[PDB]
Amino acid sequence: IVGGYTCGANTVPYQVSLNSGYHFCGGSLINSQWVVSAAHCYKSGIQVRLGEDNINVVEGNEQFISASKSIVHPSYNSETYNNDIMLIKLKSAASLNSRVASISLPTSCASAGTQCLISGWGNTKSSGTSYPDVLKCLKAPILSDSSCKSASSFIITSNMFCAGYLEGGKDACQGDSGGPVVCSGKLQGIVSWGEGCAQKNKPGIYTKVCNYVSWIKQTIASN
Ligand SMILES: N=C(N)NCCC[C@@H](NS(=O)(=O)Cc1ccccc1)C(=O)NCC(=O)NCc1ccc(C(=N)N)cc1
Ligand SMILES: [Ca+2]
Repeated sequence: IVGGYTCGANTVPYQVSLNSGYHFCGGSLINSQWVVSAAHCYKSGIQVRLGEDNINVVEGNEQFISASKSIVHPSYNSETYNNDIMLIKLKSAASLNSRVASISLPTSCASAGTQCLISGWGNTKSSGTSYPDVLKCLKAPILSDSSCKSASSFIITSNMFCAGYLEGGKDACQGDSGGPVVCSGKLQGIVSWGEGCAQKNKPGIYTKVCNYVSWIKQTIASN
């Protein structure tokens, strides 16, 4: 997250860290046994880390649980990032508490202008590199699709939306991948892509979760 702020320990209790020997992606806890992340975060041997603030210190509220199954969206396309969503089932159910909590799926899509919260442990600089140890947060509005589309030479599909700032300075970044965009208590977005970070005319592109609720519910019911 570039241009955000320190969230505060466990103030984003659905935020998870995906770890394969080191943090590599974010994700969102949607019930005690399931996490939503990005398909581009797919990796063999994922451990889900719940209740994290400082990802380099055991602070006392963590649950580490190995994935039993990863399910990348059937139609994920790695060249366009269309359908950039993945479900991860935990080997055992997380113990839900005030610091480890699930976030609701949306029932309707969110409208441009709505305020959302984006969070993660990704790069905090638009140029250069600094990876934070504690969770960072950014309040950011959903943008018009048209402006979203003008901002890129790459395809923006109906499964994507833009959120953030065209004037730069505030954005998600590498390492935030797979993490939540939560708007009015609903998981509306997943950190997907963007050209650099926090650059002028290159806001963030997010997977449009409201399009996937039937898939998420059916998959969870059958697995
Ligand atoms: N097919 C498309 N759409 N290609 C455009 C996006 C590719 C890539 N963008 S990028 O970070 O590497 C920027 C870039 C690098 C070299 C040359 C030009 C631009 C990218 O975003 N790849 C996936 C990735 O890196 N995701 C992590 C991520 C998370 C958040 C942001 C953000 N700014 N909000 C960006 C990237
Ligand atoms: Ca920790």
